[PDB]
Amino acid sequence: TVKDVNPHEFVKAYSAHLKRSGKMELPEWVDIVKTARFKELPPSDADWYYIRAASMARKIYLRQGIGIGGFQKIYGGRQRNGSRPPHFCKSSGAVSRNILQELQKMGIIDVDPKGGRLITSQGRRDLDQVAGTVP
Amino acid sequence: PGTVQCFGRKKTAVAVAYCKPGRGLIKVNGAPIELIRPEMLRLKAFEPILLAGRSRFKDIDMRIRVRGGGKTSQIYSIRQAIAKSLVAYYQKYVDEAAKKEVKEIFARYDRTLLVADPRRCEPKKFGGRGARARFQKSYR
Amino acid sequence: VQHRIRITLSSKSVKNLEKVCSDLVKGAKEKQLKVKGPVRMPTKVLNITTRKSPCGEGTNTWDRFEMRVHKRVIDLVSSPDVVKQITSITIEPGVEVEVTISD
Amino acid sequence: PGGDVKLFNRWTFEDVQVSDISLNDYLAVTSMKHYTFLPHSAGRYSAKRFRKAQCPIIERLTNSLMMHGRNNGKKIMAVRIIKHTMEIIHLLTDANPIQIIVDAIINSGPREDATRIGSAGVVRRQAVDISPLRRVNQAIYLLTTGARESAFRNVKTIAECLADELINAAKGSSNSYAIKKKDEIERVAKANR
Amino acid sequence: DTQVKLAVVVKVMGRTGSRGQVTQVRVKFLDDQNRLIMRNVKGPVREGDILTLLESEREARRLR
Amino acid sequence: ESLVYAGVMRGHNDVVTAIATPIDNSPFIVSSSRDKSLLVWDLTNPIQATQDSSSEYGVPFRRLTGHGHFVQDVVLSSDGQFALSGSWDGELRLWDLSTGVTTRRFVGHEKDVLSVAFSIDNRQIVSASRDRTIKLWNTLGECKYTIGGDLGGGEGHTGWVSCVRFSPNNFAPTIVSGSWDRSVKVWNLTNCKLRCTLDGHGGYVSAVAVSPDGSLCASGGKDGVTLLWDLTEGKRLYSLDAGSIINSLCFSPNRYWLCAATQDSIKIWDLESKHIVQDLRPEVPVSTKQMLYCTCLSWSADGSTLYAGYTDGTIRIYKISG
Amino acid sequence: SRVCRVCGNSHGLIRKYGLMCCRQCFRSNAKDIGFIKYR
RNA sequence: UUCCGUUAACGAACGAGACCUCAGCCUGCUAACUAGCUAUGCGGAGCCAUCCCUCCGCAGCUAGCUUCUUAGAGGGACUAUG
Ligand SMILES: [Mg+2]
Ligand SMILES: [Mg+2]
Ligand SMILES: [Zn+2]
Repeated sequence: TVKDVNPHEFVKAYSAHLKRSGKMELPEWVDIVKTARFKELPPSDADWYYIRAASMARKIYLRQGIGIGGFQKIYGGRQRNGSRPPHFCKSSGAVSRNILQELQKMGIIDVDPKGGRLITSQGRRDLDQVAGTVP
Repeated sequence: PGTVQCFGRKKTAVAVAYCKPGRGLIKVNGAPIELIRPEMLRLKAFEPILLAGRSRFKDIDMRIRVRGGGKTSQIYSIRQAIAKSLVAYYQKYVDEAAKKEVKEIFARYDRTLLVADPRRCEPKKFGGRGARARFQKSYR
Repeated sequence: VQHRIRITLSSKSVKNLEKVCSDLVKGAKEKQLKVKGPVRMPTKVLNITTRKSPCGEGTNTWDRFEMRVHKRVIDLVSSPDVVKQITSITIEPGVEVEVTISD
Repeated sequence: PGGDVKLFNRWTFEDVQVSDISLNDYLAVTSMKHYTFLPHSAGRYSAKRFRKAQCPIIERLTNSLMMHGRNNGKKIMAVRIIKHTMEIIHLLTDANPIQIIVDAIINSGPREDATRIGSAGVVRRQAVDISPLRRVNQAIYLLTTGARESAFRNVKTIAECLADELINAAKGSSNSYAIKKKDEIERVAKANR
Repeated sequence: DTQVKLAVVVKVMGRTGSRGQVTQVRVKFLDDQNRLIMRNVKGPVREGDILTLLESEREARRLR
Repeated sequence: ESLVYAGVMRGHNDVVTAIATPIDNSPFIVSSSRDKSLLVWDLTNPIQATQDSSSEYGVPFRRLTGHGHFVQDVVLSSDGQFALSGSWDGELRLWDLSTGVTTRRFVGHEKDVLSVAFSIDNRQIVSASRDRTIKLWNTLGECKYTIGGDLGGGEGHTGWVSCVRFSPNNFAPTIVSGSWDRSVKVWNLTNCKLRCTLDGHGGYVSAVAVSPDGSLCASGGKDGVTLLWDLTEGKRLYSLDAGSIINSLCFSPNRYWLCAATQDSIKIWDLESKHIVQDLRPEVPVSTKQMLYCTCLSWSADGSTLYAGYTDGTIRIYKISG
Repeated sequence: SRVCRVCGNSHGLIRKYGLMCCRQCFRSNAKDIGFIKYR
């Protein structure tokens, strides 16, 4: 299944799935937002939203009940403060919330009582289907 | 009846290998051992399997849960997990002489597939930022 | 008639705590009660590092002060009166006895 | 020579010939105890004198790559560097790159040096011999420093700079940093013989 | 011309130099296993090392 | 004719402290050591006359690891597989040699334990200890009696007990205990009282023996002088002289022989003639410091082979001629 | 607006764990409070 | 200034050492639903698809459970053996 495929080629395969599998909405700020306070430029690849989606539905598929203030820590990283020492900074909550809301508006994941987000039965199904098709 | 559950330890990382009598399966945290993913230190996790041979594992499944430490320390802990788990399996279920065999192949290559490193991170002492280093001294 | 009684003990000294902790367990072993204990919880070390000098001259030398606090738990099934009969023996100084009723 | 364990599962440790009997005991490639898949063994050397004569030469060379502070502790990068160096070396010489490395180490070791000793009452520098272990030590030092100094402020990758350094030192050609430094140390030593 | 000769440290004698960085050893010539002479070596050395000599004639003196 | 040499097996890292052999499941020898393991050897009886008479008498089969300290003495179940072992951790353990797992555990000896022994019905278990007490156990590993204490408490010794064995007569079960207080006692399983005190040696005792027919009571120990006694009522028949220290003692199962390990070689007397007729030396005479003693011995069920376990984890096997 | 409970001084105050003592009064009374110098 | 020994000194007191804390070993002991592992059940998802196989979820009068975690009692090293 998903743990038998390398997580790089799998995310490439899934992020190609959501592309040619129907569609989802895409905000009217996707081309301008940096995805993190500490980032320097927006994501280099124009097809990053889908990557960020395919990489992100694998998080809920291997875990259970992850909020947004946990995804911000997931995709946060090192922030360099110029002449002061660098520290750890969290990414932006707007993209994190929006991709989950879209996965809801496709039925891959759903919000969870007791808080958090959980993979759906059908969302589990297509992830293992696509996993079956990765070299 | 074959089942043993043997651990391996490094700086702070610990791995634990649970064994069943299955077919060939080796999985660390649910993923195939083929995919432990600092890949430069990938032949290190495979060191025991090529040291014994896949054939010596034709009738066991290994579920290895690893935790703590860092990437290299977890790889070395897993190494020790395969090695000591195989030694214990041949100890308790196969034979006392053919575990001596595998022990000698494992311990001629490297003595720390079976014995863990007692090395730990030395504490820090005031007057410098480090165990041994001190603040730079100025006279004038 | 049988509840779930949890008795929690805290101390700064290991031995004075463990004497009382064994005494309670054995006093509840004579009554053929279900004693699920003692459960040991991670020692809490309260640490304060302070400069030895009062005036800030010389080599800067520090002393690290520490209080170790130990947390034991004993589990019982009884009525609160039988346990109050048991937890009424002579208690060494420094030991906290804080019996409650779990859900 | 029944030894089927190979570096990175590619390079056979059989058929590596050390010509210098002088350092043959201080290069660890010839015996079966010294064959390895990988040059990253968390070995507890340095604990005793002459222990690191047992450390595999490929590991010693890799250990000498992680230098100048911004590279301290970065061993996985150095192992990847050595991997690519070796692929390039066999993609140039079509020969076993362990032999090329060992020939370069042998060829890049000075055999004389000049230091200030006190004779009969007065100090001044005389020439002295170099022990085999310090010969190997200095050989690796020179090759690695040469490669690192080539790679600085250059579009050439440190792997390729290292590969060129090792092939040139294995040839013995007086164009690598290692050979020129070896010969200059030995000339300063001869001058004060 | 000179030819590099090959010798074996048969016993190690001591540590000379101002700062003790040089050892004094007695070497034995492998082709002529009768010529044993004193030399100074820089770097760690034990009994049994093989020393390469650019010239053979130079012979050290006690506590040099 | 005499005893002869076949080979030596090496399966224990530290000094072998006991061997036990079965009567009904014959080719299964078990030996204990200071290594907390408890090895069991399998016997196809190979002598590989291909490599300078390649030295191995057999191939190790199974280690019963699990004791927390040196294993001092072991014995086997008289009817099946079970084994019982005592160790320095103050415990007794019952092992099952068909699976390699422990099955029972005798907790309660307040200090170190030095000797174990089974019984005829296997319901009567004895443990001797550095506690300075003996304790009897059932097959369930629970208590029924404990003989010991000082003079007021009872007749227990004052030094440590060092060895205990049964009397193999079925109408009079007893137990004989040798002690570091330089005293042997005989007890009874009927009342856990003492029949007699067999006041012998001048140094500490480390060995006691009971005849296979339960008639006479060989005991050895410190001085090098072995004393044979009367099982019926406590009478010193005669004295034998070995010279050095004594650790292990045994009787041949049917032939009238007494064997001893005496720190310079194994000395076999005769009881047909109270005089030595066989000395057994280690094969390899290397000039290292004082050579391996033999620390323990045992005969087979048929007396066809005697086993000696020494201080280097080496066990050398001795056959008979014809 | 935050003083030593023992001397009413304003500098080097230890508010950790609720002590509210200055770094010198805490040293003078550390053993009485129960703070042991182990290492 | 540790000891052997020598010896107009003999016998002692501090300091060093011993000692205490932490880290290192223990499939041995005591346990643990505020730590978990194992098996079994139900739930999902894959699939020669019906079971089996793999990966997760969940609940307990599952443990002849305490290896991993926690913290107590001890054991272990003494230069012991060459
Ligand atoms: Mg930085
Ligand atoms: Mg460059
Ligand atoms: Zn104050």
